[PDB]
Amino acid sequence: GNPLVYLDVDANGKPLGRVVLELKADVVPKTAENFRALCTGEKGFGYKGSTFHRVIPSFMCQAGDFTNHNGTGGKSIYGSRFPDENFTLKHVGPGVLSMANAGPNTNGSQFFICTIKTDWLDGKHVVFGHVIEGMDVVKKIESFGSKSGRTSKKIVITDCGQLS
Repeated sequence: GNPLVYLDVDANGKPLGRVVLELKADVVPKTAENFRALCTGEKGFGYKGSTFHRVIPSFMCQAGDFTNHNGTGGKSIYGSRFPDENFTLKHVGPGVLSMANAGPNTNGSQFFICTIKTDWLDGKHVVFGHVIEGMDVVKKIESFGSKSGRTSKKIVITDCGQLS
């Protein structure tokens, strides 16, 4: 079946707990595969040690820039950027996992977890999974965001990987 992956998250160096994500490889295999491998780190790079650098309450929590840690960087397992696979899955509500981008066909490694329905992102961002467990952790992360996206605590993915 679809991969289950995890992110263990600290805030200011103390654990918040674990976010478990189902990756919809059946709908978006290339996008799911990229995220999966970045969680295990099997290509020699990935999310371990990186941050949630942009968090906006009542919107989303963004992470995945493991090269620049500021929203400008990241890379995929395929190369620096890869195409929008499809827009089949929609931003239906809290828990949606979707690719951040800088316009059409600029997926790299940055991703966001929604804390609300973000319907205006349908057809613009590739949705590729959702939160199975740990929405409480996501709400904690969300609570350390701001209007500008600037975080008030240092939010770090200390560990990540694949469960199944």
